[PDB]
Amino acid sequence: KTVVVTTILESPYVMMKKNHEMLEGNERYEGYCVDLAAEIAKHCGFKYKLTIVGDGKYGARDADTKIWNGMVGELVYGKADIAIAPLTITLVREEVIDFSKPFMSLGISIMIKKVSPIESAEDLSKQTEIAYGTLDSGSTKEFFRRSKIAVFDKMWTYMRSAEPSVFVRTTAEGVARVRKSKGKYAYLLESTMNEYIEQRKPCDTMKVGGNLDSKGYGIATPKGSSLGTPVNLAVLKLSEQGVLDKLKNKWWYDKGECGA
Amino acid sequence: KTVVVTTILESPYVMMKKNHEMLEGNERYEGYCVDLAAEIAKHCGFKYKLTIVGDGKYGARDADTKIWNGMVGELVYGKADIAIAPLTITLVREEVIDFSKPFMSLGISIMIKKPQKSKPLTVERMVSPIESAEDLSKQTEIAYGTLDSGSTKEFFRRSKIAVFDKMWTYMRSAEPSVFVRTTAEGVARVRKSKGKYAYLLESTMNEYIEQRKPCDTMKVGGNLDSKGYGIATPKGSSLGTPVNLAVLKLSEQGVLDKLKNKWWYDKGEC
Amino acid sequence: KTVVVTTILESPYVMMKKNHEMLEGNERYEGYCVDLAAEIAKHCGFKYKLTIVGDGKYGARDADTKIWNGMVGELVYGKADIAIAPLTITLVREEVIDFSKPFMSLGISIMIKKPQKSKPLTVERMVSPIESAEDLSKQTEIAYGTLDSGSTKEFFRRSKIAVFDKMWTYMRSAEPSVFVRTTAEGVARVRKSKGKYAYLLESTMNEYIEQRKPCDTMKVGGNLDSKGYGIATPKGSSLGTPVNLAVLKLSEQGVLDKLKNKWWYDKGEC
Amino acid sequence: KTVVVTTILESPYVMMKKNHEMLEGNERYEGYCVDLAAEIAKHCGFKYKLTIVGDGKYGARDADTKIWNGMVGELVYGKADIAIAPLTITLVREEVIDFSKPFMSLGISIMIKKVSPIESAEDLSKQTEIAYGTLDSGSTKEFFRRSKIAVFDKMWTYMRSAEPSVFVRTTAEGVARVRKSKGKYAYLLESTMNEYIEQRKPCDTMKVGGNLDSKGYGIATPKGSSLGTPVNLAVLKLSEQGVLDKLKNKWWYDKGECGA
Ligand SMILES: NS(=O)(=O)c1cc2c(cc1Cl)N[C@H]([C@H]1C[C@H]3C=C[C@@H]1C3)NS2(=O)=O
Ligand SMILES: NS(=O)(=O)c1cc2c(cc1Cl)N[C@H]([C@H]1C[C@H]3C=C[C@@H]1C3)NS2(=O)=O
Ligand SMILES: NS(=O)(=O)c1cc2c(cc1Cl)N[C@H]([C@H]1C[C@H]3C=C[C@@H]1C3)NS2(=O)=O
Ligand SMILES: NS(=O)(=O)c1cc2c(cc1Cl)N[C@H]([C@H]1C[C@H]3C=C[C@@H]1C3)NS2(=O)=O
Ligand SMILES: N[C@@H](CCC(=O)O)C(=O)O
Ligand SMILES: N[C@@H](CCC(=O)O)C(=O)O
Ligand SMILES: N[C@@H](CCC(=O)O)C(=O)O
Ligand SMILES: N[C@@H](CCC(=O)O)C(=O)O
Repeated sequence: KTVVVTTILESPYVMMKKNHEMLEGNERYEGYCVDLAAEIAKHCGFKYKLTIVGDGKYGARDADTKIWNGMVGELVYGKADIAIAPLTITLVREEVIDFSKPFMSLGISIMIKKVSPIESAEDLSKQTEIAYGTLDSGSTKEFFRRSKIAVFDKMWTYMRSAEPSVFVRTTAEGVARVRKSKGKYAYLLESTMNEYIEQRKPCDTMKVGGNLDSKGYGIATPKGSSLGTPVNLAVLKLSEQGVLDKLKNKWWYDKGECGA
Repeated sequence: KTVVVTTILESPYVMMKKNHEMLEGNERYEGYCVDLAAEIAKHCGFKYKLTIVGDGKYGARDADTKIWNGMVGELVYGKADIAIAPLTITLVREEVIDFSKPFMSLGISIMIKKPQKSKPLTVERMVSPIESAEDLSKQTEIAYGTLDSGSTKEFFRRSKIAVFDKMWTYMRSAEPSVFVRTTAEGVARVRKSKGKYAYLLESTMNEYIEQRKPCDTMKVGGNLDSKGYGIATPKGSSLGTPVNLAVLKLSEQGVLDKLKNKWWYDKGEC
Repeated sequence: KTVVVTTILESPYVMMKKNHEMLEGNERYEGYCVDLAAEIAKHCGFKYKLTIVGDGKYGARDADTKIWNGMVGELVYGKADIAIAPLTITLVREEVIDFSKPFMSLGISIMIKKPQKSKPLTVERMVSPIESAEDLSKQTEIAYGTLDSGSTKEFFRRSKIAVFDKMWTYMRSAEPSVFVRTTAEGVARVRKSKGKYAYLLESTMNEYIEQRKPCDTMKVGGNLDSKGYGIATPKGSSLGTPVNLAVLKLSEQGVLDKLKNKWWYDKGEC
Repeated sequence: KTVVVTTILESPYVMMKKNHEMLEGNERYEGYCVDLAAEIAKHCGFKYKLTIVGDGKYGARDADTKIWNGMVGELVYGKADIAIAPLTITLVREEVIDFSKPFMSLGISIMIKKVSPIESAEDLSKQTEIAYGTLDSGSTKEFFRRSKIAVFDKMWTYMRSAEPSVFVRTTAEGVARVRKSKGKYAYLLESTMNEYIEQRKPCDTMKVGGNLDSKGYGIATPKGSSLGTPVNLAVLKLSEQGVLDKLKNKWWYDKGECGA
């Protein structure tokens, strides 16, 4: 029996191969999530088929509709069996889907173009000269929306009352907006994506401040499924054996094309 | 019915209070873990009484008997209901007991005695003999050791990376014993061992000791791996889901961050 | 029964919101006074609707007709129940209407246009033409004025200190009118008047304007006196005691300084 | 009819002159509060008799007794008619006596022995090497006891669990303890007292940090007294005419016995 693996097109997690138009099947994708999925399948023993989620959204609940979109929606409704992707572990997701022990740690970073008049998030919040945005239907936007600290609440109040819309459709759009806004635009993305972007050509962006909090990426599976404990133990073995560290090193610092 | 919360005596998670000769109950102890238990009960209401393991061991397995001891040992054989203490999430433990999502992240580090200020324009710089685990593995002068019945001892026992394999091979036949029965014994052996002993321990404890008087020890290199701390619970329990959801609630609410900042860096001196 | 609250259009006390056209009710306005009224209602429960006085005057007793105008003017004749706005506690006002304890301290300052940086080793210095109120009184080049129907105009009218008496005597015979009908008119006269005009106004407004774009204005000297802002109430209304106790609660709970820090220094452009 | 005025032996508010053994009545006292009382009596038109409060207490409620002591207790129980003294306006006091509009602004300050390594209050809260205390039965200790902010609650928790007792009976004892503890002891006193102390021989103490809050000193009368509105209007007139400014200048800087 096949196993549908709903993923996202995120780099270096899943990529299009350099000659992917001559390849059909699982061979046409490469990345950290593909290698992770291969090791999960090898440890468990199931034949898997990588599929891309239909809408490039990780997943959230709509405004007064109670419908899950994206990969989480792909999982709740049974169209998907497992989600090996940069899926952030949260409360709202845990109430409807079950994660694994996180396989990669991360936080909320800040990305700007290359004196550093921003400093940490406090000085970022004090000044309205510089603009900043997040990814719609993500964990960072919902982190700010539900935040009860003063600084984060003021940040969220700014973000919702911004014209034109400051939220970006994809992280590629957000990075392009950081690059093309001559230092006026800032990005609140997950620190792992920030590092990968800051290590690649043309390498004109850099990360300031520490991460605002700390989270993890989990491997999702429908509630009550029989794939929960096996993938949990798979993640634990992969972390204890250094495989997860090795894959992050291969896909994050092995190439490392910039001067530093 | 009340539940028993098993906990180790380790700073700054749980330290016996100064005037604890006459306080009784949950008020005898203080630290990070007691605040975590307070917030856990605040999320979901339950009566809890703190307990400390008799052997004071974190948890591992006996050999040729296959017995769990320590905190995990008490949790396996029913004598505990929940272990709110810095218990590391591992493969062997996850099989027999359940874990919440980690409430704090960590990593194995190396502790050495802080070096002197090298005088030779008129600038003082830090000069250390160890900068990673590779050079600590190759050299045979500066000894090193771990905490008995911990997660790091098992980590080195079953690892396949060559440098960690050599480190374990050295540790297994070190006379006198390089292992320490407690965290404080290891740190004191570092302090008294005249810079001839390097201690392998979690980065949270290492940072905490580094930022407190007399602050003559420092953490070197980087973390050899990444792990976490969760609230354990025996297999087949009704507390697993409420505990995990409480962990997520506390993480998004930022209470864990405040607790760490106020028990690790806000009270630190020197 | 709901109470009506009289308030002036002043910054950062009550400013119409950016999208105030589509918003209606207490959501139209924002600033220090709005959330001060919010916390006042939270402490002692009542329903309130905000208003802005049609004359836009702070309140001063006219001659001949002996009629109060402005905020105090409408508060004398029962057109409001509580005035949450920067109303200055004076002698003439207190004998007619009641005040709470001051919720914010202030004092008369001088606003001048910020001079250009003096070129003269390679350091830039600031040389200002005014350093106190004495030199402002002596010279006859740099003109000065105040806000009509305010506490400052009365303060200079009623004072007996020799230097303040001279300042008032000069102000009364000033062609053209050195008096301004609003705070913004005075500050614009300062910014346009190319350093020939010095504005006398409260230090709270002066600091707030100094910290915003284009910050071409400077506050010189120290405070000429010391006064405060209280929540006014008509003489006889039972609201006076709850209002006073609410002021004390908010001050000791450290929220008045919080609102001041958030609306004055936190959003500091310059 | 005579008017009993309950004051407190505080400098420069009330002093015992220098040769008081040959003087009687109001003529054996000198200070800012004495001059203020003279101005009040002149404005209202009443003969007054200055009386030192029996115990050097400003006023508070006992622990689980609900009895007022000091000047506030002197007024509540009808033994006193008016209290011209450095009496801080608070919530608990306002519920039992009437305060006029404040006549002298002030706040909570820190004095230390003679750039400080602490300065602001957060640093003073972090470092436990250096001790600090307040005046018992005051408003500063009351301010810390009921404070709901994090830093001030931490300060109060430290202060109550201090051995030996860090609280002082008199501000004279507190200043002597700041001077005699070789820079190891800090003090939390009102800014006005701190300035008067720092402007006097031997000028060995200095004030650091900003004001923790801002308060005022009021003129107390018993609840429902006929002397409330007249003394209120007297304070307002005195402030509007510059008399309070002049008296503070006379008793705080006119002498100015220090090198600065
Ligand atoms: N260095 S890293 O970001 O690639 C990374 C991050 C993590 C790893 C392993 C690696 Cl290599 N394992 C942990 C897991 C291991 C056990 C303890 C926490 C979870 C369960 N999650 S993690 O702390 O998010
Ligand atoms: N800064 S810290 O060590 O107190 C800390 C550590 C961690 C936090 C949150 C904080 Cl504040 N969240 C994660 C949890 C939150 C959700 C995502 C990963 C797990 C489930 N565990 S963690 O990565 O171990
Ligand atoms: N920092 S500020 O100007 O917003 C400010 C100003 C003042 C505050 C409190 C604050 Cl936060 N409290 C006092 C009040 C408190 C008690 C003592 C004097 C009055 C009654 N009024 S005040 O001296 O005018
Ligand atoms: N400069 S000072 O401390 O001597 C000082 C302090 C103050 C003064 C007058 C002086 Cl001189 N008057 C005010 C009062 C006057 C009117 C406005 C606020 C109260 C009622 N109280 S105050 O703001 O606490
Ligand atoms: N991958 C994240 C969202 C991406 C982002 O926050 O930038 C998630 O699963 O929630
Ligand atoms: N925290 C570890 C113990 C520390 C160590 O072994 O270094 C555990 O859960 O076992
Ligand atoms: N607060 C002052 C207004 C400021 C001014 O008039 O200068 C008043 O009540 O009149
Ligand atoms: N004078 C203050 C107390 C003295 C002090 O706090 O230093 C009061 O009346 O509350």
